[PDB]
Amino acid sequence: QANLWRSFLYSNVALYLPDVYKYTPPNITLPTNTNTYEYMNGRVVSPSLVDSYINIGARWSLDPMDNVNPFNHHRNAGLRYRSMLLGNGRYVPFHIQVPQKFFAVKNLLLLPGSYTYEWNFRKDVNMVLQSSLGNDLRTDGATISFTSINLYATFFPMAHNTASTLEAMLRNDTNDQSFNDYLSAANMLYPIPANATNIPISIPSRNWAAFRGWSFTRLKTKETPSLGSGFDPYFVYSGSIPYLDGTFYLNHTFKKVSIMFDSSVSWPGNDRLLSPNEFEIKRTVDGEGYNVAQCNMTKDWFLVQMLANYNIGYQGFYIPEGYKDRMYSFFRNFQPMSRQVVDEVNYTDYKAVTLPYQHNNSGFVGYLAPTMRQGEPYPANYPYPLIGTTAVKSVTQKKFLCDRTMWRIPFSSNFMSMGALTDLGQNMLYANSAHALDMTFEVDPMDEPTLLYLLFEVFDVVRVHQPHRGVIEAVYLRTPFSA
Amino acid sequence: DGTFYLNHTFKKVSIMFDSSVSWPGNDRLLSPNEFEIKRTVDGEGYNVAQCNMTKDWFLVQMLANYNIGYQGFYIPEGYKDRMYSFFRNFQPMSRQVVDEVNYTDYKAVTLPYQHNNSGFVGYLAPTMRQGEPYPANYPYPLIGTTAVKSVTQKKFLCDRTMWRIPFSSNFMSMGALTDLGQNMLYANSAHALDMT
Amino acid sequence: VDSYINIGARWSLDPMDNVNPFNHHRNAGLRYRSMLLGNGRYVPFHIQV
Amino acid sequence: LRFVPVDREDNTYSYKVRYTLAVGDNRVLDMASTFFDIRGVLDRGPSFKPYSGTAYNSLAPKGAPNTSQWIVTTNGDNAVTTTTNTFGIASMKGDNITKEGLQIGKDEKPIYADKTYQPEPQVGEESWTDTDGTNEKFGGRALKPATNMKPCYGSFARPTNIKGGQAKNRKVKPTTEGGVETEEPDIDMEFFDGRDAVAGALAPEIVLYTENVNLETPDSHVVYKPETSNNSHANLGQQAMPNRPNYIGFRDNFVGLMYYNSTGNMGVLAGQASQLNAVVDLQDRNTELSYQLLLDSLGDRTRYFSMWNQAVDSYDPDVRIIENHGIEDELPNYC
Amino acid sequence: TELSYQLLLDSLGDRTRYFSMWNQAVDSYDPDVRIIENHGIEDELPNYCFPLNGIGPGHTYQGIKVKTDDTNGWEKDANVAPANEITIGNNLAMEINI
Amino acid sequence: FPLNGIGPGHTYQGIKVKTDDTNGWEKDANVAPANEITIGNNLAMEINI
Repeated sequence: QANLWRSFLYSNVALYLPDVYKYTPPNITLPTNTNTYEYMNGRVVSPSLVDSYINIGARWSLDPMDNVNPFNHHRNAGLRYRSMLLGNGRYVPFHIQVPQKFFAVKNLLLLPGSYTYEWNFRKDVNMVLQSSLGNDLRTDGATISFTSINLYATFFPMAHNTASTLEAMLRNDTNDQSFNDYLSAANMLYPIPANATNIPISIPSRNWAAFRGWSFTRLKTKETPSLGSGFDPYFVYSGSIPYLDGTFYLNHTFKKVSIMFDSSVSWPGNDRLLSPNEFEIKRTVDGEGYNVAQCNMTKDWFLVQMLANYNIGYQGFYIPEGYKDRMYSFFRNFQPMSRQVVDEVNYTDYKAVTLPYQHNNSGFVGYLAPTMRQGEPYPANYPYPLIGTTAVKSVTQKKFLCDRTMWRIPFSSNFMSMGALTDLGQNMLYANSAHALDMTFEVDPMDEPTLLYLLFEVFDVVRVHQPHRGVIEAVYLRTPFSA
Repeated sequence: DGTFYLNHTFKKVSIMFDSSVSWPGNDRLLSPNEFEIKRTVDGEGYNVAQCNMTKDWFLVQMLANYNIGYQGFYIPEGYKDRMYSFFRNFQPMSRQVVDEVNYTDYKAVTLPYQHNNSGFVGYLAPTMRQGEPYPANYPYPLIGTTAVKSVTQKKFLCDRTMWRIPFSSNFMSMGALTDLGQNMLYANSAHALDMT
Repeated sequence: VDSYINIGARWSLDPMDNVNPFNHHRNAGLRYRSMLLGNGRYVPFHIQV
Repeated sequence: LRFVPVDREDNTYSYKVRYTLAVGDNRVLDMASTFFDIRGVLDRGPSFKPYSGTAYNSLAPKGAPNTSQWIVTTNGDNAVTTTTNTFGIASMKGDNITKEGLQIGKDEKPIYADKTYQPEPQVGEESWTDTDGTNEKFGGRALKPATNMKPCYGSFARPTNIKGGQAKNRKVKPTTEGGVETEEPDIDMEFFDGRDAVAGALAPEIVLYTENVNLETPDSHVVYKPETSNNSHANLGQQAMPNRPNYIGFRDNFVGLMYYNSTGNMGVLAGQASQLNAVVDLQDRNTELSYQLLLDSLGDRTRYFSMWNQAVDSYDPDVRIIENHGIEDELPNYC
Repeated sequence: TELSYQLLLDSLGDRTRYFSMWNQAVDSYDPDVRIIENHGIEDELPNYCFPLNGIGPGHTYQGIKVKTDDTNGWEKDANVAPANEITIGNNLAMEINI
Repeated sequence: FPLNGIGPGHTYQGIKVKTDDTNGWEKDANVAPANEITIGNNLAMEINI
């Protein structure tokens, strides 16, 4: 049982630690490119970093693991299934059917006539292919070549009379098909420099009609490619792109959100929160009494998220029914965690033993490497017993994880989704006046460049008209932030 | 008991009425006169689902079971996808195997002459270990810098289910009494049906 | 059928393809119905049909 | 109904395709029912490894070497390369050895081991009650010092005959009569005796068939090797680890195979009566994310559809957050 | 008739639940046995089995202390046992791939 | 299995055929006097996992 547990812990955690925690074994020369598969296969992580006793008896995710993408794993069922679908060989001729995804023409009912249909396809391997390690596939010899691309279309064998009536009835001005994009948000990307914790943004004066709220999450510039460039020469990452597939994993890194309108008034103000002027997402070190769920999240943020998602919070808190708790929802992925660690300051007999000086399982494990056994059977000095008659003084740590989800701040008076057109969306002051919106975020600093994804919830609609044979006219309207 | 496990063994189905006319004919399929269930070795372009099944057969099965196929393809809701249904048990599979013809250094080593894990496993039997630690000759590496030439194989499995060919003009279960069931020609005329 | 058989592939064995898969001891229903009677060779039963 | 492209263009990173979507009279077409069929070739690369562990000698100890030889140079007063330092096991049992190797049967006439495949590394004694001390005759195979020392774990050498023999061919057979060289396998026979074997009691007891193979480790790397040189006694104990897994395949819902939200690569859908394009697209929009959230909303996202590569990305919940329940190990286990 | 009942009772209810009254336990197979998922083997870490006493067989050793006389050599120490069993190097072990 | 694959071995010296009038066996001298090679099968212990 100990061996099975150690194998699990190593193969699923230790090899995925950041490269700062690994070393190059001697007599071995490794490529200078840190994005190469050879480099990642040649580095050695000490097994004692994540051992069988790591946070014994605790529900706790590792802090270094917390900022690492969890979908770049071989436990990814979807990725391994899609890998096995092609086959087990390096060389494969493929045959796939790709859908249409544009919101205007993915459900349009096309009428009789002759049209020209055209589209572009990518040949970049770092975009069309996904790997569990995230290594640069451009430099590792991946190649994709298209032989023939065809378009298939099926028709309902409708009776000719009913069909003719259908086109007759569908070419009028009142029978224009209308479609909208599901996300229905204008996407804004803002840089966060390395180790920067404060990111203020500014939007100049504009009409704020039809605003359904905000949505925001953090990203990684190494992972997110440049948008609109037919080929991005700085993309060296072949893993999950959260910007495109929705696998967000850095929501917990936020501290507080501040909203200012016209640089003077605060939203929502009106003393609607315990911290009236900002949105305290999490409040660590403190704890005067404004935390919930046995984690570090604040009461106001929990109430706001619950009201925004499931309309729950004004009449008690309860588990939402499953058909609203979808995979990309909030309550599905909210995971409070807590653990105890030794008290450095107050424990009189505390010593800070470093990793090369800790012996546990000594004589039956390797020394700083997944190698042969070496040593003596001797009593351990690691870790500190947090239970028993001789337990040590401890201090509690709290945090939370919330993946594949977007923080949401709705633009409604009571934070409840009564309708698509929010109440303040049709408010007089935001009907005709112009206001410039100021935001200031607070985040946990990280040693890599990051991007603050912002979604300005809007209405993105298109009205497509086909008055005669072979004629299509589409009228677009985005409100607000118009094109 | 309904535990059917040999549905994939079919190749094509041909329907003839009065020994002259074909059902459904009217050029309703890519292969108008027969029903090509699967098309191996070939592959001019009439396969789907990354397996060897043909497009027409997939469309027919989907329309017969879930009324899906005329307005896009999607996963049916669970309360129609019962255990003995089609989409529940349809399992496309694919694999790569070594290229016998084109790999210049290919040898056909038989089972008694293949050693892998030699010295730590038995020889052709679940018995004690015997042998020497030696490099293996089996199998052929299909990955890595020294991967071998390969050829892809495709097939599919579909258990505890019945192939269905409905007697309707548009292969859709609009009602228990099919449209052609109450058709004049099949109302009073007599026809002898030939299948192959 | 060894540890390397179709390594890294989703593939059922071709000889296995024409063999009845429900004649297996992994059959949950069959083993449940076997255990319902008992574990012994001799059993007096009592059923409702 | 299928449509063949009316024009096609290839660029360095883009594949331009143009069609003529002709909807017939008294018909309708649902654009949700249309898709593109793509057929092509993919070379995933040498970084691809859709499995964990090794496929060759998986059960071997990770420090265990093959039967292999090394050269001990040790030039003192003169250049005396000792050589033929051997280390391994011989597992086949024969009746006798005279000069031709391991006898493996009789027919009067004694049959001898065929050097091309015999002795088979996969065979040996059948039962544990060998009880062998009566001056037995044993044979085996070994690797000549010209092949690089490698751990047994992960070792592979391609077969060179139908019988499974992996020996290469030694092209150096120049006939002395001015004729072309002849191919033959580089398999040599070495004989060994015991410890005392003073003057006349010199009868061979182990016959090893040394050879050279195309040794390679295609899914593993060495994690411990003392000396940068090769073929040393210290190199018998190098330790090997399997290569990290790397599953490479198309993205979910073929995200990225088509161009979206790029003004320079914008798709065109227009009736030919006019030329105006009904598709207007902006760089501030995310089509892929919109489809992902939509198809989350309209259905369950754990089911898999192979047609659209509809297999959501996920992670093991026990790997993201670690449940350290301990280890139920009250009972001792023995071998 | 039997097939008709089987398909009917599939249609009217869920077929993974078990009812002992009618022997209502559907036949099935292990999905990992019909189609083989060869994910490989996670065996990066070596596993060992050790002797019952931790260390393997040892060797006999006698205590010796420094010489306080004019010659600073080594004489037999006599508060020490003549036969102390101590193993040098590493212990004995065998390897297994679980 | 043991860490080195095979178990403990035995010492062996190389010998080559005699090119002289007597076709016997003399000590070969490009060979090491102490080559450790195991005959039979290796050492192993059994366990029911």
